[PDB]
Amino acid sequence: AGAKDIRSKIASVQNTQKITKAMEMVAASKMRKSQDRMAASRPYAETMRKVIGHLAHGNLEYKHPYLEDRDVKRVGYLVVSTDRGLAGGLNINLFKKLLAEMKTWTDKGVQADLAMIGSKGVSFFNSVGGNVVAQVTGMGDNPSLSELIGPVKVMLQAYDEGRLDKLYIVSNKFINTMSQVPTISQLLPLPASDDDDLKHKSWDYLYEPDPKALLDTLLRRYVESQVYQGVVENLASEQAARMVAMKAATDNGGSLIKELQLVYNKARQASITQELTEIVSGAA
Amino acid sequence: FRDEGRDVLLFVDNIYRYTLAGTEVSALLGRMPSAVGYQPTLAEEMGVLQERITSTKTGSITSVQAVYVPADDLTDPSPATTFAHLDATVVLSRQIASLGIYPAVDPLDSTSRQLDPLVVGQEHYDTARGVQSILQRYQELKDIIAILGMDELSEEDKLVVARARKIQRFLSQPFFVAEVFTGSPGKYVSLKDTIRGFKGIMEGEYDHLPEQAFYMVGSIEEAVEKAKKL
Amino acid sequence: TYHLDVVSAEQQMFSGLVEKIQVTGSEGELGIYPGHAPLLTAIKPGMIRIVKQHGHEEFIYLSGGILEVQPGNVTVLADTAIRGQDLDEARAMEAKRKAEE
Amino acid sequence: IIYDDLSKQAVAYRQISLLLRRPPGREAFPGDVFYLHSRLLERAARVNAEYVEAFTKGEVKGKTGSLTALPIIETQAGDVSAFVP
Repeated sequence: AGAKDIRSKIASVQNTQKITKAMEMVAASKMRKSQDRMAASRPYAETMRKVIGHLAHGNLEYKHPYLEDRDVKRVGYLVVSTDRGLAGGLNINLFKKLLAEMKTWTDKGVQADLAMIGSKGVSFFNSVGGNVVAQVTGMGDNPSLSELIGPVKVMLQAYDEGRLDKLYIVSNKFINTMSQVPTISQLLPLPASDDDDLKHKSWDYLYEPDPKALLDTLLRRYVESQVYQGVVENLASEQAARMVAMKAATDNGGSLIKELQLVYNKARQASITQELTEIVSGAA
Repeated sequence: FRDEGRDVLLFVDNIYRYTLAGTEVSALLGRMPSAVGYQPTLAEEMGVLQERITSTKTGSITSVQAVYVPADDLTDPSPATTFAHLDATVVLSRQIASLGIYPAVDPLDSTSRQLDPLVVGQEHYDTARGVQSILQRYQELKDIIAILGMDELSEEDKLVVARARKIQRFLSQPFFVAEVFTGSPGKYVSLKDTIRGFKGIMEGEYDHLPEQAFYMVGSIEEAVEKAKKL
Repeated sequence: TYHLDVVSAEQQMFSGLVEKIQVTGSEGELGIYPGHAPLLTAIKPGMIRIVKQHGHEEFIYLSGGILEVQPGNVTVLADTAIRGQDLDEARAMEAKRKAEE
Repeated sequence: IIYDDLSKQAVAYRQISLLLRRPPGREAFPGDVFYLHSRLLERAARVNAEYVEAFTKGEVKGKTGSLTALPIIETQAGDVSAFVP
């Protein structure tokens, strides 16, 4: 009813466009805040990687399950995902890349299972029916490491006891503001390339109580730090993907309003033209 | 006046009211109305006025006409008939007047169909096409600056922003009739002076002056005098 | 003097030059002084306390962590909690039943 | 002066015009419906001291006079594009 409702419909789209125009700026600010948090986490992990390098590849060379090579009979992943919608295809892209590798090990007859961060991943993989052993959800902004100790400890327990022989983290990477990429990278066993030194392990550390407890706890903390950092970097990628999705929603809404207006002006003009034909015809 | 051999301006203070007065007269005469209810003679009544405003071997009348759009509907018969007769459109906006820029003419929505290589020549055409492309780009980068900030902006993109602020200010001018507001004496700028000035800034000579050296100045030869003391 | 960091995977807690610390070691209480030979320990829950340059006194509570020492550097890799409860395995128990139900 | 519902005055003048069989315009209002409101509202004016002096034959000299008008219009449904509005 162009005289009546097309008029309101335009108002509803105009209001919707004004809102999404604002959400693009919210997302672009949260992306900045997450980007600072992302950078702070890198120096703790990079320091800890230096310590395990010094003890692992030091002149006396130690042995540990999380560090040593093992052949594969079961493979494990843990996966990060959003608790909120919008953000384009970000989750689905990562999930289909995960299914591609999960199918690759399945073709090798290698059993797989998943640990899960975020309720989108919970829902998709229950819909697939892939084995999910652990879950955490509802972090929002400001996620905390304390939550994530749960998920890693049961994956750690699985890996050490043989139930798992490889473990990977599945997450998106914040290349920059404009581009983000879904990636999978290994946690257990420790994949990192060897390194070499003289001063380190020549001016060797006094150990307390002993160098074995300090290798065990240190590895436990390192892989924990690796998945905290992946969680933060995926969160930065969520805000970036939402910022872009709100740009499209704002331009799409602006494209619809103008087509609804050309349609309305036709109805506005036609009804004037009809009713004057009636008034003049009725003045017989 | 034109028959005396002068060139003349005719100001029409609302061409829309000429149209509506014809609708009122023809309804009182009781002719059959037309689409949207206008008079059936609408296109001839516009043509009878507009075709007398032309350039004769003796001299010419040029016209500046205030236009009103009946519902902001540009397809309505009164706009649609009027637009067929206009050669140029000048849009004044309060957003530019908020910048204190006067005259408050929007350079991106104002148009002329004389602005073509075969009429104004290639130097003018390229200069105005340049300014339009720079001011269009700056209005894009204002979104990036706002949503993300100046860190995002490259060293080439900073150069178009720095030039667009200079171009935008150099569009301002003091009018002889405005002197009681500005307290600066009015300036008249010849076409060759303005083309050369904007051609200047776009080619990146005068890049080094402060952006306030261009505001309200006049022609570009006076901007180098202003920058020497500003 | 030496340069103390206090850091966690979430955050830098402190950074600055320090004349001495007292810090609660794995086997007992410990003090670190300039040029002390390289040292590694876990640290207990409790206070680490510091004097910055000019001997200005500062106390930080830590849930735990690892202390290490190098020529010119002390770094404490603190963490949020003991983690030794491991009661968060229970949090994985409903991850299963909610998938089966 | 406050004119309440000038839109009601226009409806009255339309009724008179249609009963007097005068040709209809848009929305059935007569051709001179603009002339009805325009000549009414243009009377609201401020007049200079020399007009007041001339009209009163000089018994009032230093004063301007004015009439201020607040007409009311009722838009049927947030439509300011109707004819009378």
